[PDB]
Amino acid sequence: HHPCCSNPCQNRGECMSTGFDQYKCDCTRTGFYGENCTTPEFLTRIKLLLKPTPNTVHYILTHFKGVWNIVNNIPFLRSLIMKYVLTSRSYLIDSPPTYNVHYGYKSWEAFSNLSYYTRALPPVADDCPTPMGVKGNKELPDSKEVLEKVLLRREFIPDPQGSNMMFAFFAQHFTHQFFKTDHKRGPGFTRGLGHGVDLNHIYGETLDRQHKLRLFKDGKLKYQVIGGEVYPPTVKDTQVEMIYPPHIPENLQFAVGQEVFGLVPGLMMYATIWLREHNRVCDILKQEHPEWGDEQLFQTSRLILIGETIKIVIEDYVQHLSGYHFKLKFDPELLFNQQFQYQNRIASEFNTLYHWHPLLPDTFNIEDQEYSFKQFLYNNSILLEHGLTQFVESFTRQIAGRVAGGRNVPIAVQAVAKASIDQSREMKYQSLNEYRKRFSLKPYTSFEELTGEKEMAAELKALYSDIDVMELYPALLVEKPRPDAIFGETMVELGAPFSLKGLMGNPICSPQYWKPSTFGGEVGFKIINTASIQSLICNNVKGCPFTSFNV
Amino acid sequence: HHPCCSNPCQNRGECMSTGFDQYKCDCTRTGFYGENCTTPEFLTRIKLLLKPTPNTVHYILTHFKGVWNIVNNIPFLRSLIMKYVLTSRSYLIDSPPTYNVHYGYKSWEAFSNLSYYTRALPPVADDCPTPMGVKGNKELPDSKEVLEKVLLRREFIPDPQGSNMMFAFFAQHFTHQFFKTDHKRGPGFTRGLGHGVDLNHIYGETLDRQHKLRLFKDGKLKYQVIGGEVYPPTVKDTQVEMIYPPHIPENLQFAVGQEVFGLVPGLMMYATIWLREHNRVCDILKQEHPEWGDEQLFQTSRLILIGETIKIVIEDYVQHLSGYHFKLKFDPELLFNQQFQYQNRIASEFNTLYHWHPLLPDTFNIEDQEYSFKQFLYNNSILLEHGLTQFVESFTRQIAGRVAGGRNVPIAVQAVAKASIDQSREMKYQSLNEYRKRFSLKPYTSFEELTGEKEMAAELKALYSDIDVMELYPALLVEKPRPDAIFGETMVELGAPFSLKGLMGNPICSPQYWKPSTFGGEVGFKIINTASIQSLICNNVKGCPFTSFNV
Ligand code: HEM
Ligand code: HEM
Ligand SMILES: *[C@@H]1O[C@H](CO)[C@@H](O[C@@H]2O[C@H](CO)[C@@H](O[C@H]3O[C@H](CO)[C@@H](O)[C@H](O)[C@@H]3O)[C@H](O)[C@H]2NC(C)=O)[C@H](O)[C@H]1NC(C)=O
Ligand SMILES: *[C@@H]1O[C@H](CO)[C@@H](O[C@@H]2O[C@H](CO)[C@@H](O)[C@H](O)[C@H]2NC(C)=O)[C@H](O)[C@H]1NC(C)=O
Ligand SMILES: *[C@@H]1O[C@H](CO)[C@@H](O[C@@H]2O[C@H](CO)[C@@H](O)[C@H](O)[C@H]2NC(C)=O)[C@H](O)[C@H]1NC(C)=O
Ligand SMILES: CCCCCCCCO[C@@H]1O[C@H](CO)[C@@H](O)[C@H](O)[C@H]1O
Ligand SMILES: CCCCCCCCO[C@@H]1O[C@H](CO)[C@@H](O)[C@H](O)[C@H]1O
Ligand SMILES: CCCCCCCCO[C@@H]1O[C@H](CO)[C@@H](O)[C@H](O)[C@H]1O
Ligand SMILES: CC(C)Cc1ccc([C@H](C)C(=O)O)cc1
Ligand SMILES: CC(C)Cc1ccc([C@H](C)C(=O)O)cc1
Ligand SMILES: *[C@@H]1O[C@H](CO)[C@@H](O)[C@H](O)[C@H]1NC(C)=O
Ligand SMILES: *[C@@H]1O[C@H](CO)[C@@H](O)[C@H](O)[C@H]1NC(C)=O
Ligand SMILES: *[C@@H]1O[C@H](CO)[C@@H](O)[C@H](O)[C@H]1NC(C)=O
Repeated sequence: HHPCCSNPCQNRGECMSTGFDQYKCDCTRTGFYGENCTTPEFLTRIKLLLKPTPNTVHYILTHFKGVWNIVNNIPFLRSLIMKYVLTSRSYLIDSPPTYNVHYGYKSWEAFSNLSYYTRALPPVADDCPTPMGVKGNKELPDSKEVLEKVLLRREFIPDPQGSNMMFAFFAQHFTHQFFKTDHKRGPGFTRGLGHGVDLNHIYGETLDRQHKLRLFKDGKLKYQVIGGEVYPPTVKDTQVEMIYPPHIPENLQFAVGQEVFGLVPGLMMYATIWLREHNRVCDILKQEHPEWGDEQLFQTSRLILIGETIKIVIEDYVQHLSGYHFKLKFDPELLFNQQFQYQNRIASEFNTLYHWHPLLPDTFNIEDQEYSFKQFLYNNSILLEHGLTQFVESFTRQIAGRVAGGRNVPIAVQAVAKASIDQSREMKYQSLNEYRKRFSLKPYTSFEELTGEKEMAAELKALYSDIDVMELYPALLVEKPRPDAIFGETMVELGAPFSLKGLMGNPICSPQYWKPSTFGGEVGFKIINTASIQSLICNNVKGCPFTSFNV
Repeated sequence: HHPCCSNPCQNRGECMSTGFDQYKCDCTRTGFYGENCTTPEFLTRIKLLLKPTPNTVHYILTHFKGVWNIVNNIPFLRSLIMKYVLTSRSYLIDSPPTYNVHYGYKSWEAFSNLSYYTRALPPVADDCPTPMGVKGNKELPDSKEVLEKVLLRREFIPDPQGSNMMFAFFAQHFTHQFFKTDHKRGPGFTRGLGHGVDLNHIYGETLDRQHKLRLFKDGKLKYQVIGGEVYPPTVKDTQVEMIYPPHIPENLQFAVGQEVFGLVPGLMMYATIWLREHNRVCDILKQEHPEWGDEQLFQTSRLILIGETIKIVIEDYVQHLSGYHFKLKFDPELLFNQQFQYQNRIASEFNTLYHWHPLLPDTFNIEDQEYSFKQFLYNNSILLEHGLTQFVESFTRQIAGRVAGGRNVPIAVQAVAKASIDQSREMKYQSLNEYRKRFSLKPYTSFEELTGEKEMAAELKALYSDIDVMELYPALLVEKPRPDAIFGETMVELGAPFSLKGLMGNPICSPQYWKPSTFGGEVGFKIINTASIQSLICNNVKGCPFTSFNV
């Protein structure tokens, strides 16, 4: 079998076979040397001595509110700290990208073929003696047994960080522009060839789709007006393909950039809000530029909404998730004197870790109604009946579920949780602890250390036998949360590098794009740099209801 | 008409309309301010005082051979200087890319759509009063008159730098992997979606083409043996499409990665040499890695040949062209402490400036034969008859034509030279002097200043009236050459940024790729770092004939 099956090289050293039964580790620029890249250079020894653990840094960031209150109000200091957050996180991501599901060695095919998700760790080779390499049993435990014993919800567990359904549906809407698995090809393939925040879930992945969604007047997107309210246009009107069951009324087959967004009314809620936002920005640019044509109005509005998106994701969405007293900043200028690649490739493991289905409540509570999953799915009538204003008021008030901590996946989506496990295995993912090492975390030494409790830990012990073959996805959902937090350590320390790299890697953040003229002047630039989740709702939802990502 | 038609903003500032007849310049990070970005900041003033002209620096690099001989032998100093050549040239290129033929403003369409060549300067807007904006006559001079008066060859003018036909066909073969215009769409469109040195001209642009060209044993490319010599396989054997006239017999339709390389036996000579090199490297890797399969052998050899290509282009090809006494270096490590983007988009203007057809001789002289263009084109019989050893010996001896200095386009390709002019206009290129300012050059103040003489200058004066509407492409070919040089100032100062950025921008030059394990270990790595045009010929051509890019 492959000599690298045991994953011998440490500290991001790379393993290469050098014969049928021999390997060599390439320790180049790891800060380590020796056969397995485990002997630290002098400087590396010193660095390791002084480095705080993630849990220590997390502590500091979530305490001393009074100090952070001062720090937040000193621009130079706030910039310094945000610059360090961006650079230190982004360093953990290979860019240009390297591995994918078919290539555990660098190749021009892996580099150039955008239909692959990339891989933060290479796949376990096909001929390895066990699923995780050489450790553990010949087969992993039955994925249904793992699902049922430690993932499925008994009683709803609320997010102690107070995340609401505005947050949950924003997470789903936002991420599904770059998590778009090409199931015809397999789980390691994506249909999101822009590999990031290009707003294809509003505008369409292809030019043909985009042009069917556009009005071709004033830069705007097509729309319909039902009961005096602006909604996306229909499938029949646009000839845009959408996923809908056969029984859906013609005028409820809303057509939007992302074909799956008819799945759930919470998605259609944001699709509608962003469509309105695009057309609003068109109106503003037309006022500013009476001389501009439709094409420039459309393109410049798209750039502005991309900037708005990144602004809101950092300063509202990630701010909320972080739990930090430090005030995050969206500021491309922070990187202009740093080394940083303005490109990104979406990682399979980023997709996996973002399967946050424990957020979902047992019912969807709008106004006085409590809808079941069966009532809520593919049902845009609910959106039309209550209206956007009521959707926002209700979802702002409704608490979402905790993601880490175990046993909180709604049984309505149990098949999704099982697929995340089955597809992880199909893509030959390395183990939880290999991923922890990859992101500078200490391997867990027991199941009880992983969960912080005894009962799930024992079920896991019996299923997996060795902590070193525990799987990434179920680990994320059973991991001991930070104190009163929605996530455990592995979720944040993997998620944050992927997230921030992906956000700042966008070309609009590069120096030649990050200028007023890119966005039609100071007016368009300011739309980006003053965007918030509250302003997005205030500008585009009748009555300007209050909103927030927390209850 | 468009308010920016006159190109009012200077020093890389960006022009935006602000009403039907007003404009605003965005001077962000130009080092200048004021209505047109022409007022220097203080630091800027100082820099402009200290900065030597391109002609001055060129003079320095091409004299003092004794001093350079010392510098070339001080590793530290060589590295310092080469590093500054790389960063200073690359800084001139927008990366991530910006404009293209359809977008004179930044847009997501222009950023994301890889079918476009990018544009170093935006197109002249469609409603401008004159072709170049507001200056000059309503129509540009007849391109047939420009061609005949100042471009077409009378007597053959040999290159004073002694470039040979090994050089001319290397330029053609190498560049035609990333200059591949998509004529179905138009001159501003490319079929080279890798936008760089990906060796698609050997391996094919698409995966389907690649797999038809591959043997699927030992990593190798398919081939045939003719008289004991290895040649590319045929179209019939591979089902790989090629462009050939109907009279070419089945046995002479060689199939290689680039569809057009059957056009000229000089291209097919390099196609054969590189095909042999791929299979040679496969043999080496297989010795080092008996445990490897065909796919990894194939992919690793491709990465090695990409490295060889960049190595040879810098240290042989560009070295020769430069005329410098300084010894250039291919060393990705020079950029590891620098700000640099490992990406590139091929510019239309890079394509245009590389139309180096004056290199071509009046006849192609192999052994004792002198082939006309009519006899040479599409004639792979010539290659089989003389063989590669004789091709190399003959092309190494045969001098190529001077490119700058006027009147040296071969009449056999007058239609190509006319097309370069006509297509530049179709793509709405800005004038020569706009491009000179874009690359930090002083505008020419007269046609005599451009040509360094009187006769051609007066013909151009009559044709164009105003030096500020002189076109880029014909100016390149009539420009006053550097002393005893193949090119004038504009060619080098535009060409060098595009070239070096494109070479170092390749992902194999990035830190996570530039490691021995990427290339199958130290033996694979050393193949890249010792590659040369002589070793390429020596290893793959019977008898190891001596070669170089000069006569
Ligand atoms: C009513 C709400 C939801 C339903 C019915 C639902 C259902 C599904 C289904 C059926 C899949 C396909 C999985 C497969 O078999 O391959 C999926 C994928 C996924 N879901 Fe959910 N989900 C919901 C909410 C959410 C939320 C709130 C998030 C938060 C981020 C989320 C994140 C994801 C991700 C990242 C994927 C992978 C997408 C891809 O690769 O294309 N989902 N979901
Ligand atoms: C016998 C030798 C050659 C012949 C017959 C030839 C002929 C042609 C022709 C017919 C075109 C297409 C022009 C059009 O778009 O209408 C072309 C394009 C071009 N040629 Fe040549 N040429 C030769 C040698 C060279 C050499 C030595 C170079 C050196 C750099 C060169 C550089 C180019 C470039 C860069 C293009 C544009 C390619 C593209 O846009 O796809 N050619 N040539
Ligand atoms: C990116 O990589 C994808 C995975 O390799 C690749 O998809 C694969 O494409 C090949 C070749 O086009 C398909 O194989 C085909 O060729 C044989 C002929 O011998 C047919 O019998 C097959 O049915 C098929 O037509 C694979 O089917 C396909 N694999 C998957 C999983 O989709 C993409 O083409 C690559 N993308 C680019 C842009 O290169
Ligand atoms: C490099 O790592 C390998 C593990 O992959 C080490 O070899 C193993 O060492 C353990 C105990 O240390 C033994 O139980 C195994 O039998 C060893 N495996 C093999 C294949 O020999 C190796 O010692 C490490 N090298 C260094 C220098 O620390
Ligand atoms: C990149 O841009 C070109 C130019 O617009 C696109 O080519 C057009 O495609 C549409 C349909 O998508 C056709 O109706 C046009 O005839 C095409 N025009 C030309 C000039 O080719 C191309 O599709 C775009 N590529 C991507 C991936 O979106
Ligand atoms: C007090 C907070 C100062 C800046 C906090 C940076 C937050 C992210 O810093 C992270 O800390 C981890 C553990 O030390 C490291 O492993 C990561 O590389 C680093 O990105
Ligand atoms: C020996 C001095 C170092 C060699 C010079 C680097 C080669 C390219 O130097 C060039 O010189 C031009 C004029 O100054 C500039 O306009 C270019 O931006 C710069 O790249
Ligand atoms: C070596 C003699 C040629 C130099 C004369 C300059 C060319 C101007 O003459 C042109 O030459 C073209 C090519 O033959 C012809 O097709 C045109 O009909 C002719 O006008
Ligand atoms: C977990 C990930 C998906 C979201 C996330 C959460 C926190 C952070 C902060 C700013 C950090 O970098 O520590 C970034 C991104
Ligand atoms: C003109 C271009 C196509 C070729 C070329 C010529 C010279 C140089 C040197 C290294 C420089 O930067 O001055 C680079 C590239
Ligand atoms: C769809 O929603 C409506 C309310 O708008 C509800 O009454 C109806 O029962 C739902 N449909 C299904 C199939 O549950
Ligand atoms: C700026 O450009 C215009 C031409 O567009 C010119 O008239 C003006 O004098 C220039 N300089 C200043 C300082 O405005
Ligand atoms: C092709 O070259 C051969 C020499 O190998 C020559 O005899 C023949 O005439 C040429 N063909 C044409 C059509 O010129």
